[PDB]
This record gives sequence, structure tokens and C-alpha cells, in this order.
Amino acid sequence: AKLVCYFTNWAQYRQGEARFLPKDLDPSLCTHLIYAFAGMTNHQLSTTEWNDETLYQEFNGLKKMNPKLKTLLAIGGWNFGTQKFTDMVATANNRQTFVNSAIRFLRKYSFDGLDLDWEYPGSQGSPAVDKERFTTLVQDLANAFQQEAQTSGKERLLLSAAVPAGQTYVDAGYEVDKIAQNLDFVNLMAYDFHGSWEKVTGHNSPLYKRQEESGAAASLNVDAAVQQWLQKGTPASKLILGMPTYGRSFTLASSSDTRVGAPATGSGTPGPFTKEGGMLAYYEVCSWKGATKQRIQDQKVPYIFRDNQWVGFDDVESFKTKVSYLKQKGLGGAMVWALDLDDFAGFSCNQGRYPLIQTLRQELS
Ligand SMILES: C[C@H]1CN(C2CCN(c3nc(N)n[nH]3)CC2)[C@@H](Cc2ccc(Cl)cc2)CO1
Ligand code: NA
Repeated sequence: AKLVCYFTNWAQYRQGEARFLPKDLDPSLCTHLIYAFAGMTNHQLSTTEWNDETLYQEFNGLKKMNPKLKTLLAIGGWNFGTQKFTDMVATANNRQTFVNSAIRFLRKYSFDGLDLDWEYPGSQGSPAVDKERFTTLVQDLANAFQQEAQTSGKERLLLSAAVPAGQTYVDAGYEVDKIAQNLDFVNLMAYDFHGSWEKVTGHNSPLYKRQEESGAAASLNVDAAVQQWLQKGTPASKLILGMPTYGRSFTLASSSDTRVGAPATGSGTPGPFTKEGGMLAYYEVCSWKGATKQRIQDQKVPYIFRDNQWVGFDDVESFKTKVSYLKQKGLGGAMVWALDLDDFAGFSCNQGRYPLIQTLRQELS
């Protein structure tokens, strides 16, 4: 089984005990570490933070303590120039520029592969034709990585992609059966299913639907997303189930209505460390005093509320349930966003180091 864990190069700016650098990573925790995020300059892979060259060398240096570990660099994310992927995939020449730059850049810094995090071909400004051009990009990368291994004599570079759970993004952007052949594994982003863009509370990452949900709402859950990716042709062994070490928060319209589906007036108050309305790290929720925690019976995940604040998040028990689920489906392992949002140094939750991600490591064993 794989345990694919994401590092973020902006967690180094979090205050106090929440600051996260490569020295905070446990080299033995995961099987694959993915560095988020690289950028793109004139169709070439490029750094995004002043110290990326130094952090890359500390990150890949962790393979000295765990030689089984593989590392990848993720390109893209949710803050990204709106035309960069589209212009790069638009021509064979620009795809060649990108592929050749990726090989040189990954080898220079000792990464073992590339993770594609385009949000998203065919949606959010990206034209309909990018669905097919994304397939060509994936083919071009796979072909060039195969050839480079033979010329260089190194291990062939790995290729993965982070893919959406939402049905309309999947249909608009991905020739699932074609790309799954050329990708070594597929990181399913099984989270962000509900959020403060909605006028009622809902869980970030529920496993199943609620009885009351039907139509399109009945597909806003992990099981529906996994079934769509499998039914469209992803081999089960290549599908890696994403897990969130964060939750999504709401301000309730009234403190007396706290149910799932209760009216909400906007995002929950920003957390003290992550400072972003609507989201909270696990270490910001796990500790709340004077709160009430409940489980959503049909969806197998918890929420917690206090006064007019309501947060859907994942705990040790829901991570255990989701690993049981992925094993029942024969999936290739679990993926986690993100290392720096778990209680990575045992400073908040009274559950030791990495309580959520260590649960995955043990249950996948
Ligand atoms: C706009 C969304 C974006 N969303 C990302 C989740 C990981 N996603 C992904 N996973 C892989 N494998 N690649 N990219 C990409 C989307 C969350 C990012 C987040 C922000 C703050 C805090 Cl505290 C927790 C989380 C919530 O806000
Ligand atoms: Na989605």
C-alpha cells in the first residue's frame, strides 16, 4: 500500500508551534512525499519560494534516513496563473519545452518524479479542448521519462496527478481511461465536498451520502467519487484515496440549530495559526474546550460546534473507517493533505506526533 503525503512550502511562515520546515518531517511516516508547489515560467518548471533550492535539498536528503522513500514535486495548486497550463499544453513545442525542463529540474534537485496539480483542465476558464490536451501532456511526460531512464541509467521518473472528486470537473477535464494508463498513481482529492460557499452546514469529507440527499447532492461524498474514478477506468491499484488533516468551518445563523444542513451565514472564524476563514487544521479543532462533538451516522465522520461555530473534520476513528473502505475496494493506498495540518509535533491534541497520519501508517500495515 502507498501512503502519499503532501508537504507545503508556505507552512514555514506559520506562527509559533505551527511553523513547519523539512526538519519537522518524519522520514519513516510515508512511502511517498510530494512537495507542493512548484510553478511555471515560460512553459518551464520553476521555484515559488526564495529558499526552494535549499528546502528541496533538505527534503530529498531525508532519503538518507529512509532509502525506500520516494519523492515527487507537485506543479500547480489553487493559486496559479490562469493560462499557464493551457498555453503550455496548446502546442507540441511548448509541451516539449516543459517535458525537457522537468527532466533537468527533477534530476538536478534529486526528486523521483512529478505530480500534476492543474485546477482544472476544461473548467474555471480552461477551454473544452484542454481535456484532450491534458491527455497528450500525460503521454508526452510518460514517453520522455521512459526514454530518459534508458539514457541516464537512473530509476525511471514517476508521474502522478491530483484529480478532483466533483463529477462536473471530472467529465469536463479527464479522459480517465487514457490518463490512468500513463500515470503511475492517481491522487484522488476526496475532500472540499462542502464549504462556506454554501448556505447550510455540510461536511468537508463525508464517506457516504445522508439519507435526505438526492440528485447531484447524493454524489457529494467519498464513495461516489471513488466509484466514478473506478467506473471510468482507473485500475483500483492506481487509485490513491485522499484524506484531509483539516476541516471546513461555518458560522451558524443561530447557535440553537447545530445540525448538519443547518442554516449558515458564512465562513467560520479564521483559526489562530492557519488564519483563513472557512478552514481549520486538525490541531486547531482537536483541542476545543467547552464544545460539543457529534458523529454524522450515515456519513461516518464527526463535527464539532461551540456557540455559533460549526466544523466538519476528520478524526482517528474516521481515518480508520476510510482505510477499511479503501482496502475493501482494493485501492492502492491513501494520500493526505497535508503534513503540516496534522499535530505534527504533539503540541495540541495530546495524541502524540502525527496522530492522524500515524493512524494511516498503522492501519495500512
Ligand atoms: C480552496 C480550497 C483548496 N483546498 C485544497 C485541498 C488540497 N488540494 C490538493 N490535494 C492534492 N493532492 N493536490 N491539491 C487542493 C485544494 C483546501 C486548501 C486548504 C487551505 C487552508 C487549510 Cl487550513 C487547509 C486546506 C481548502 O481550500
Ligand atoms: Na472537486
